[PDB]
Formats: sequence, C-alpha cells, structure tokens
Amino acid sequence: TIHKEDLQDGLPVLIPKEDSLLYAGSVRTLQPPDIYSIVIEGENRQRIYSLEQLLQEAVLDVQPQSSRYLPPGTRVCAYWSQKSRCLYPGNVVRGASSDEDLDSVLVEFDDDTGHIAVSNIRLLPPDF
Amino acid sequence: SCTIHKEDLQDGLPVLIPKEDSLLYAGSVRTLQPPDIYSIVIEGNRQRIYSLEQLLQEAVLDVQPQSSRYLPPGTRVCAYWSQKSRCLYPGNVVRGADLDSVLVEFDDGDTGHIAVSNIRLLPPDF
Amino acid sequence: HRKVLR
Repeated sequence: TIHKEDLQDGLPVLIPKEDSLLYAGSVRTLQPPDIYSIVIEGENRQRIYSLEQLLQEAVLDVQPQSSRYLPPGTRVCAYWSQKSRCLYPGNVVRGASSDEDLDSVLVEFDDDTGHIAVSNIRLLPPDF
Repeated sequence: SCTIHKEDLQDGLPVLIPKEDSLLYAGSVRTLQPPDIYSIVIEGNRQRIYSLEQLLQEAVLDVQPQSSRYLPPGTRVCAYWSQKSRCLYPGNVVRGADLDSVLVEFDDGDTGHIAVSNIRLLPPDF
Repeated sequence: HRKVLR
C-alpha cells in the first residue's frame, strides 16, 4: 500500500508493535540507502527498518473526513482509551443506534462493538 | 481566486491549510503514488495526509501580493501577526485615516497594520 | 492559542 517512492522524511504512517496493535508515527530517512527509522508519537528508542520491512509492515496514516466516508464494511483501526496511543483494528458497522451524525461511527472491533469519534478513526487497507 | 482546482494539485504547490484552531498554516503539496490522496507538509514541519476532496474544500493557494495596490479596504486576507508565529489570521483590509502596508481588521477582533509581504490573499467568501 | 500582544 505504501509505495517506496513515498517514503520521504515525515511521511505519516501506522506501524505494528510487539502487541499486535498499530501505532502512529512518521518515517525518518537515513543517509545510507535502504534504511529508515520510525518516530512514534509519544513512545524513546527508535527502530531501524529496511525498505522491505517497512513496505511489508507499515500503512499510511489516513483520517477520514466524516462518517459519510465510512460505509459499513470499511476496514479501520481506532484509538480507544484516551490514555493509550495504540490503535485497534475493526470494521465499520451500522447498529441499532445508526438511526445524521457526521462525526462518529460504530466499529465492530476484531477483539466487541464500540462508538468511535471519526477523528479517532484511521483507514486500513481492506485485506488487513 | 486562490481557490484550488484539481488540475493544479502537483508536487511542490504552495498552499495555506486550516488547522483545528481556525487559523491558517502555510504548506506544500506532496503527491503520493495513490491518486487522489496527498501529503501536506505543514509549517517545525509536520505532515498530514488529505484526500483530494478535503483539499479542494479546505485549502487555498498561498499567494503573496507584490504591493497594496489591489488590497483596498474590504479585501479578504490572512496575515502573519508576528515573526514569532507561523499561523496566519483571517480578516479584511479596512480604511485607515502606504504601498507597503495595509490596515487589517481580523476575524478574532484584533486590528493592526500588516506589511504587504506578510499578507496572503484569500477567496472573498472564505 | 495565545496570540502575541500589540
């Protein structure tokens, strides 16, 4: 989904950590070819990535404009706890309360359904 | 009139973009490989990815006038208020009582003289 | 967002 061309300094991405959750950060290019670092919003020690690893693991960090851009079935991740900075994967759904709100959606998380502000949603590739 | 068209969204295009503070920030368009999404390098400099549609609705071209000739009273502008801040404040030129400065009444209630080099044009109905 | 004073 991320193309190598677009790996320039400051590109906003989401990356997985050892907890199988996503974290927002930005690409940092290094002088030697084929290596990058990721700077995570919040957290500390960075990790150096090959181009291959980055393309295989990271996705673009993209916040949808409104709930109209989030039809049911849309693959997403979301911030949950206001204290934590991990993002949890799920899919947008309609529920009983889907009964005009531009600014929030329902997300059936992989791990079960929550009511999420659109500003706390990030898009994922469909086959994530 | 500083309103952005799709055809002009190319790498390096200078724009002004609103942040969640109702102020404007100078930025540059970076095209990505996927069509219809862009990264804006926003002035340190951080990036945010925008869809084409959100850019068309929210961003304007960064246009610095050469003089006050076509900034008569009534002209919609934004302006750097201080050298210590990169935010631009929206307002309108107003009549005073100068080719290189104009008097601006800002939406937030401040009024002050602004050097023409610190003015950026805005669409009339912005 | 505080603003510089004139």
